Amino acid sequence: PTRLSLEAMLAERAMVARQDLAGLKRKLAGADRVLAPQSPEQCGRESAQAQARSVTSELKSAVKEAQGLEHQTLDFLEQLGEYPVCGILHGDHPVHPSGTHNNNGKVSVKRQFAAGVNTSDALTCAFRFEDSDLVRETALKTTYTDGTWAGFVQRLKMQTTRKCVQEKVSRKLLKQLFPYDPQKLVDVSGELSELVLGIKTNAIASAGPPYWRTKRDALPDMLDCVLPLLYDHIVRKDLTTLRNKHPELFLAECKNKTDRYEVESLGEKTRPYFSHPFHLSALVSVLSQSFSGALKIMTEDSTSFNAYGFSWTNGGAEDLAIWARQAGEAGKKPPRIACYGDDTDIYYRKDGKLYRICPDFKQMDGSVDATTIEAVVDYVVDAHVKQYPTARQFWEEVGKLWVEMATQSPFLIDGTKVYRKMQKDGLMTGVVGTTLFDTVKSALAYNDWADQLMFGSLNLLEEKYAIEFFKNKHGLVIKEGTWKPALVNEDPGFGELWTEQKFLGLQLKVVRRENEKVYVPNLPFEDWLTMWVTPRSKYRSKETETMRERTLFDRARGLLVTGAVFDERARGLMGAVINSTAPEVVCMRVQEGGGRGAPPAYAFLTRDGVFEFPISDGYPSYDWVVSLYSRDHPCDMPRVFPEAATLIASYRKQVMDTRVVI
Amino acid sequence: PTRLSLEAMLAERAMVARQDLAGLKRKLAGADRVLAPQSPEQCGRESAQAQARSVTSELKSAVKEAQGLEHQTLDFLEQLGEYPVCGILHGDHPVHPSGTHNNNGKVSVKRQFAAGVNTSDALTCAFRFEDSDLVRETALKTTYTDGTWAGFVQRLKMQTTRKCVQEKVSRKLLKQLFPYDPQKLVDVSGELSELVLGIKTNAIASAGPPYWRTKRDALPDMLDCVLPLLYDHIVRKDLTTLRNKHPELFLAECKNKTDRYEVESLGEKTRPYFSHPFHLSALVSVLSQSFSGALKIMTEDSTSFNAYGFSWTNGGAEDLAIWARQAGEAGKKPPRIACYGDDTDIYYRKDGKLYRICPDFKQMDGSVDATTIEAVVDYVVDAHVKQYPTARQFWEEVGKLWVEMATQSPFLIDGTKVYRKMQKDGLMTGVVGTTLFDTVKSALAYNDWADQLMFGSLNLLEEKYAIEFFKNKHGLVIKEGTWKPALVNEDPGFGELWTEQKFLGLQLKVVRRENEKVYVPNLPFEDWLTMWVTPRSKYRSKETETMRERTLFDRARGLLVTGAVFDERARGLMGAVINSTAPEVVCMRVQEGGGRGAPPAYAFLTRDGVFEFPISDGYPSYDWVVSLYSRDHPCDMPRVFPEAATLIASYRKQVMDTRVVIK
Ligand SMILES: [Lu+3]
Ligand SMILES: [Lu+3]
Repeated sequence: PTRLSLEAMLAERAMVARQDLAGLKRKLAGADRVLAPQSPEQCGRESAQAQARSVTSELKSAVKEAQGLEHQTLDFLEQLGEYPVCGILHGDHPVHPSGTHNNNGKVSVKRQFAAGVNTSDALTCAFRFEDSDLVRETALKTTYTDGTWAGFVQRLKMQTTRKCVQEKVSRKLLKQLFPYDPQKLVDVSGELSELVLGIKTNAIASAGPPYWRTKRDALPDMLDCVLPLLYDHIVRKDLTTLRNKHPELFLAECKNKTDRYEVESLGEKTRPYFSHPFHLSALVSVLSQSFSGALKIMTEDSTSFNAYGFSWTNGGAEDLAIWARQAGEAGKKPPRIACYGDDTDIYYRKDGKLYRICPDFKQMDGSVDATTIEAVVDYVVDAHVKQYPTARQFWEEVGKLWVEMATQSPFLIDGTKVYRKMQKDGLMTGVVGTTLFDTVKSALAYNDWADQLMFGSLNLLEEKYAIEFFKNKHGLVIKEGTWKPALVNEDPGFGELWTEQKFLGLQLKVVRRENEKVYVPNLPFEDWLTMWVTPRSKYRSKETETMRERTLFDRARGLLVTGAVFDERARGLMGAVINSTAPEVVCMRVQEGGGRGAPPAYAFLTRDGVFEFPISDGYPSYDWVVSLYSRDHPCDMPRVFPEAATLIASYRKQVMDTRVVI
Repeated sequence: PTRLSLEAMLAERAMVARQDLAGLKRKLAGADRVLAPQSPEQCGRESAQAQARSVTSELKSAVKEAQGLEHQTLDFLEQLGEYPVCGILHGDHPVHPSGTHNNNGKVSVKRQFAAGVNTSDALTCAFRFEDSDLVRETALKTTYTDGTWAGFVQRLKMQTTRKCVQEKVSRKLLKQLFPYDPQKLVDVSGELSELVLGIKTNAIASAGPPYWRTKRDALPDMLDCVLPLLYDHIVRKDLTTLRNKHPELFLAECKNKTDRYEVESLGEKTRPYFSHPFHLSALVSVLSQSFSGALKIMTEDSTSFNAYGFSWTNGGAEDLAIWARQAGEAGKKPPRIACYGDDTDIYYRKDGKLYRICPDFKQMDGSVDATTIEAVVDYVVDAHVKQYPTARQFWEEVGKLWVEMATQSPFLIDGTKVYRKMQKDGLMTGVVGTTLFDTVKSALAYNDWADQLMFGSLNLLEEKYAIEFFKNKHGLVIKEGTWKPALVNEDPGFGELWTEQKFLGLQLKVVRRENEKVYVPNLPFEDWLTMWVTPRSKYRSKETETMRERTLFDRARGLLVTGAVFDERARGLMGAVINSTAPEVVCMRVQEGGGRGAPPAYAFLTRDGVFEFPISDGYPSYDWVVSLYSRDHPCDMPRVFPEAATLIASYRKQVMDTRVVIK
């Protein structure tokens, strides 16, 4: 009687079983568990939480004080009038949801500066498996918060009133610094709906005005209502009429970015970003995302300054080293320069010796000139149009909107007053293409820096003159103390570092796989600990104690994969967290990661950004994590409970050989 | 940002949308619907419902009375004692559940003859769109019931006490009549757990004793405890010890089969079958299923008598015709004989003209001799051992268990008394390989029938001498009136039939597609109508009104695919049901068919029985069904609501050309 195989029955049985924790607990009672390397227990649960709770209160006290500070006035921004709420309807309901973002018919919004900080669950784990003096110091240094009004306004002022230097950039120069594969460019000559449906974005992210919902809840309304309307006005050159009738259709929202902030500067620093209308962002994302997918990176073309698209896993970390060594003698041969937004990696040789530099830009978004922004939008639009000339007219018009969004969009801050930057200079952070805009601006400066080296200006290898140079000739602010070129260990031994410097937030280290060197990311334990005790997520009301224990497990796997596994103390910490996780929590059915578990928070592991754990009940072992960064990857992810898929099915392994003699 | 494409978001949005009937009805309020050809409404909703209940009540009354009849005694079966309940444990529970099949320590089981019949749902639809006199007359003829104590004991006695004729069969003849492909044989040389986990079965089916639960709920106990225990006593040749300590591990249960039955013969016909212990049936299923997966069929090898594995779709119906035409002159050239269980199709030529014969056996299981059973088991075991000799002894030991289960396997009927068939002859229906055993028995007989035609015995073409032949030489009972050779239409025109005869329960018919001929299955409206108004499912109170209405939709698609679409009246009745189905029910999310919808009941559409609909919200059109039975590229299944996927996600696509000139 055929229907469903026995193996399928067991599988179907297990899937049902791991949805019942209480039952899952009994099924894994005496199950052979594989413990991961962990740190020894330092104190009990009670003390660990009490100490962790004490730190959190002291952090809220600091945040509370800073948030009480008076903030500067917004008289540095052009003040437009008040915008009326969009009366557009999508059949039965209005595109602008009634009862939200409305003040007597005028569009409104309210900035959120909460006192709440973190969950402190991860902090309890730290106090439990590490020295307290070290844990408390690290925890009190940084915190996850909404920031402060004072820091928000001050930071907004800085990136909207800075004197910029217009760049001398041409298509010839951009084709040289940022080469791409025309064949990888998306066919923009196709129908618009298909193109837009192809762009990727965060479903939870705000749709901006006039939707005031998630991009998921507002997707339909913008797709067969707002988009069509926008399109018809674009082709008829009648954008101005649509702007006057529905001002909110082009309104942006200036927001304070909740993030990890230094506690001793919460009152003078809170990064602002701009959230544009879904239909505008999604439309340009057709070009922006198309172009990034065609862009060659530093390790694919040694003439390219582009690091935007670089990833560590799959030999990627080794690629950096192999490419970095191509650096020539300062003054005689060209250096190696990789640009990834505000982040940059510089290599040069002095007397044959390889040196590395990892400078920081002090809020370079306020240094991005309109000439560079507009020259990039042209480079992108011209690239597509040069490939599919049948649609030149339309996308050139889109480039105009793209430039407006990046520099001169009207936005709300707090309340009902609408604002706008006095000057076109300065990049409005958050706009589609922010990473590219920063990269090109950064690359053009360093490309100039390289040219000066050839004249023999080897004094530009020094912080003093470097800082002076980037400020006068490019208007970029190199943070003092970040220009410290270090001698590079070109052939690291087992366990040795490339340099103690960072790129994309990580160090380059060499480890032993099996008689072979593997290049992998690494960080000091203090840095791993800082990220751990400072999860980017505030206390949610309905997050049960179970889903909370699972978050520790998933965050622990993530950090290990990012490189925490290559540090002793950090490895042990995540190891202690994983081993202290209940069996039913390790083998439960999770939703994140397509059921395979939430992926690492780090965004530069794979170029497509998509990292997926093999199984949800597996722990990151040293041999498995190394295989992610090696060019081979001949390794499966080990299970915390070997022989668990059977136990969940209420049966156990048993070999019954049919070859036996009777 | 970048988490997932917008196209993906609409997909997720569409997924949750098809899980809310209220919202789903709302979105599909004024959507465009492609209506299937239907019969006009014959009478109102209340009137159709009134006539339906009245009929089902008659059928209940008929079944209730038939169940009150007295049945014969079980004196014809060997009288064994009582078996003790198996007190084997798994950890937190015993293999034999507490307070279930137990009577003061002794194994027990009660036979179920309830007076529940049908549901009246499909029948109400029939009265609504069809002739009252026809629907009434058709529905009153048969019902889906448990049967009766009388017909159950009668049919059991007949198949357990018939005088059989031992077949002269050898491995040589079996290779000649049943050729297979050694490469397609499962490597039973490596491990048992992996092999046993390879066999497929019904999860809702009883695991038998001592589990007394569904195979799904007893699987863990069977695999992790009982099976390993059985293995040890097999390798040590100590099965006689395990029998005398845990008799229930070898005990079977004789059950009455709930099914469609003729009402006027409820007291005479209720087919019995045997359900062996899970660990046994699964163990032998390894060899059985492996062999049928490697078996050649008539249309793949002319010398083969095998029809076990034949399917209709994908040119199957035309394959049968192309194979049948090869039949030679009776006496001179060999005929064309295909055997599938007790069902058999025969073709021969008399003065050039082709004739077809579709005879019926009377409970063939009672006629299956023990020698044929042994010969078949040895044939299957030898085939696997010839391929993988490194495990010969083990599976040969299994062949011993296989033969036992098919003949001398002890069993319970009702109460607590253990019975057994006194003779090794007669096949215990239900045993793994029942289809194969019947097929081989039928082939050995017809193969001999074929040889007699060569000896000049052309009188065996006549029913009078055919019946006498199968009886005297093979103990096979040909049901009188079923041996009636019909002149075959070798090249049927558009809309014409192969013959009015049935094979595998369907007729062979030729239909038109543009200009080419297509061979497809077919039945009279009366036969489609009988299957429709007689669903093989009893009334279940824990089944909502939405579930019932969805089932009408599914069964309507299933019959159309099976061939109801090629009958004008049947096509119209099924179309009426589909069109009368609520949009929220059509585009609803279903669980059956892996989310694609419940597959057709007919299990001879494809070789592996699995027919999967492309979509759950589509309807079987004439064009789509025909492409299923043809050999080339089945068309896309037409959606009931062509604008469905869009309207669900609250989306309406609008062409925006990027290649447009700007003002
Ligand atoms: Lu200390
Ligand atoms: Lu009439």
